Amino acid sequence: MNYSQIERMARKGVAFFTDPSRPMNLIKQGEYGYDENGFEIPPMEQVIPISGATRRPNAREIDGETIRASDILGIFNNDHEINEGDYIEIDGIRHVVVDARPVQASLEPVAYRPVLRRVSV
Amino acid sequence: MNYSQIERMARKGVAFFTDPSRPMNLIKQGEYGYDENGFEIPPMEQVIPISGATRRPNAREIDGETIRASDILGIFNNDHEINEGDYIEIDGIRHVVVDARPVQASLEPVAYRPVLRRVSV
Amino acid sequence: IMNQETLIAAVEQMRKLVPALRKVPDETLYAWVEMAELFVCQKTFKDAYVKAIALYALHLAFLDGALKGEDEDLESYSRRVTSFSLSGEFSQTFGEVTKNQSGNMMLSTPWGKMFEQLKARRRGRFALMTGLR
Amino acid sequence: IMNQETLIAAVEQMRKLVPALRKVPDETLYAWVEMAELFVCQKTFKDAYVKAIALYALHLAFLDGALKGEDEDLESYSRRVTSFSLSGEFSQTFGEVTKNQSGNMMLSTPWGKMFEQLKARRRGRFALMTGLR
Amino acid sequence: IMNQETLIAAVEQMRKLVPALRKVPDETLYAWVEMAELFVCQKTFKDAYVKAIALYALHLAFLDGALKGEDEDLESYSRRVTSFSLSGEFSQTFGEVTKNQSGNMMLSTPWGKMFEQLKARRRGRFALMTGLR
Amino acid sequence: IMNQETLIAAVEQMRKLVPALRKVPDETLYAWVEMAELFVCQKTFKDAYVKAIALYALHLAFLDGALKGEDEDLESYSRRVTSFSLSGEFSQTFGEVTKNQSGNMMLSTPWGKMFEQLKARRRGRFALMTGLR
Amino acid sequence: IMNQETLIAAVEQMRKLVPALRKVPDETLYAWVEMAELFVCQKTFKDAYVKAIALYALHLAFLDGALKGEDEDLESYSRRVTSFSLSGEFSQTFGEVTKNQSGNMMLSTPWGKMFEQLKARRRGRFALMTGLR
Repeated sequence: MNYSQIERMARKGVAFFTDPSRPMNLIKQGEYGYDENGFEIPPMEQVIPISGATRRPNAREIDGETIRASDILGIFNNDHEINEGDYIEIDGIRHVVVDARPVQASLEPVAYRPVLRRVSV
Repeated sequence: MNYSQIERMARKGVAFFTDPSRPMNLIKQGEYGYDENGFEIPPMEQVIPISGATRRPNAREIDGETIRASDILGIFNNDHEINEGDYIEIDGIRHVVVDARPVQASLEPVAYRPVLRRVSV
Repeated sequence: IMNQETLIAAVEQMRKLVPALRKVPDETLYAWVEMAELFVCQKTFKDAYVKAIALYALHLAFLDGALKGEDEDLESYSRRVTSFSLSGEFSQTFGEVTKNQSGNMMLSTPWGKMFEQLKARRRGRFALMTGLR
Repeated sequence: IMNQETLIAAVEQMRKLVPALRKVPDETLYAWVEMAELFVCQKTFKDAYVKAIALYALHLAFLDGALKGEDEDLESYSRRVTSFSLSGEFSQTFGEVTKNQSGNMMLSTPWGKMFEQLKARRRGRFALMTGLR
Repeated sequence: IMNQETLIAAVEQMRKLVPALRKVPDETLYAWVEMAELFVCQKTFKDAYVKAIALYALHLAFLDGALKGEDEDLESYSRRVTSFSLSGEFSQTFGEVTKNQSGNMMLSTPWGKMFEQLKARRRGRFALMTGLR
Repeated sequence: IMNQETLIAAVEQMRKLVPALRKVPDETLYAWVEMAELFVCQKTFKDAYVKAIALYALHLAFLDGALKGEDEDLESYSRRVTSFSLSGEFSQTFGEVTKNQSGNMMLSTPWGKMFEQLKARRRGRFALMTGLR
Repeated sequence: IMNQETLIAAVEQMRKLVPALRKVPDETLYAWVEMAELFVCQKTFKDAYVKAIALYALHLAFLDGALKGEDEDLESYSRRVTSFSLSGEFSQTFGEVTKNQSGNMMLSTPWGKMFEQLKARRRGRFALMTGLR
């Protein structure tokens, strides 16, 4: 079976349920390393734009301390591959990609369905 | 896809299953801050009217102490955006919006589906 | 149209038949009635002219949905929505109200049928003619 | 103008025949009766004028849901609601009462069928004509 | 070129009859009116030229969704979307407004039916011809 | 084709009717219009020739889907997709836009119907001939 | 053998009309063009031979999915796949583009319909014969 046709269908479907006014960025900080004593920071941010769709909002409850946090799920495109420790800048709010969950039956996955949790607590 | 049409459909649907005789208000108390020793109260109430629909009543059971509390779920409109710590005045009874849960695939959500729990216990 | 009080009477009669038009802006009703006046004959009725104008305007404004107001997009004029649901909160389903297999274009709304009956009672639905000289 | 006492009797007869009309304001019923007066013929059945004029007005009111509430929203005059349902509270499904087979618009409601039966008995449904010479 | 003031009046009449066209840029409406000018005949109904030319332009614009948005993607001019749904947020189903029974392309939209009624009243739908000798 | 400015005018008119072609590469539109020029008669219209060329090209480019662009495989030219869903995230369903039981091949798109109407108004849809000498 | 430059022009025209054929090796396209040469008549439309021979070759290639890939498995030439779906990843459903109503095999693809229109315009679809005496 042809996977290019599936890629085109997935791209058009993602472009259907999307709004071209939500600012979404992506952070790929990496290449860390410790000093000869243990003092160093990763000097990479690598902010790039991205667009997609979101669904299923959910609220965070920890101890009844009224922290008022939330987390959602998203659907994205194949370019700018997502990893297991990246950050997503959704409407000025950072989320961490806990799960990548590519929609994959072949190499070079057609799309990604990451699971995002709000950063900090 | 057009989201204005979805907004109109959601507004008409909410206006269908609603009763224009239930008094419903909304409280947006905010802008707190402590004194130079720690004595101050938030001087804001911001009571505004609102209308919507409710569903799925549920009862509260804690210890068998016969407190007789209850909590429900609601569906509302896009104006007067709901937050994660607001109060809803349903028929003279206060409820706290634990979860916002907007029905969102785009900015400026078309509607909200908050989860309400009765205030106090 | 020839003067104003007939327009006022026609609009008042339309609002009296359907109270839902008490909220519609007045200028739109004026435009609709003065455009529907082109199809009705004054010499035929000559006693219930305002009633005929009101019935024809009401029928003309409700064929397939034309008086939709403002903020309704352009796709609503070519396709109809049959179902809409919001998550697992509620659902709704719509459908057509009248079947018009005859294809007269006047037996599509009750107002059109009433206008046809009134015309048949007043003058008739026939057209019998012969050549001149 | 048609006689006031006859109009009062016709409206009151309409009210007794359909008790659900007791909650409707009198001006709308008066308007419907005056509109229905244009079709009912007087000398055909002069003895029972009130009964049949009330029947014809009732047929006009319930033709295809022509008579709605005062606060009924627009866009429901061209589209009907087949069904609706809330999440876990209730659900309902509607449908049409009967289906026509002749396209007469008169054998579409029970009141219209009663009126046709009365007209056939009292005078008849026939029409024979000849020229004037 | 057709008279500028007449074109302005026709476009403004189109805007008032369908308020949803107020958000469309004027050049596209001008192009549609100029295209519709090629079919409407002048001397037939010279008194009411503007109304019927606006009606015919409206019929052309809403024939089968010929008029789309500026940024509407291609491949939607040959394929329609019956329904769509997100996971647990919303769902919707569409459908066709009415169904033709004659294949005239003119009894397909309400505006076309209005135009045919106006043409039949003003001049007629007939055509009788004989040779020139 | 005989010269260039007519080609420019035709392409500009096609882009004016459908703004979605402002993104299509120019050479493809040139090829489509110069291949659709083979079916239209210049002597027949002789006043709205560019409009006829634009309408015929638009109709010819939209019969069953021919202007699909690049990177679309070869199976898309023999079968159509009616549904597509992605896990439990979203779903979508497509369908045909027009039924053409007549089989004229010109009443398949609105552009074809408009071209037929324009040809009927200009010259006619008949072909009456007799043998020579 | 048919002229080499004409074959090159026909293949290149096929490539520009359908951009998706740019990825197909030239030998297969040459074979298809040579096969389609056996049906196209030369003296009928000598001016536009290349366009119509390319059209007929395109119609032959997309008749019923006759042209498949190099590594396409057998048993798919007699059986088609209506739908498929993985467990929780994706699903898809296919269908036929259009449905024939005459059994001519020529009004089955858009390219064949274009070719028939061109043949009817240039020469005609008629055939009148008499004996030789």
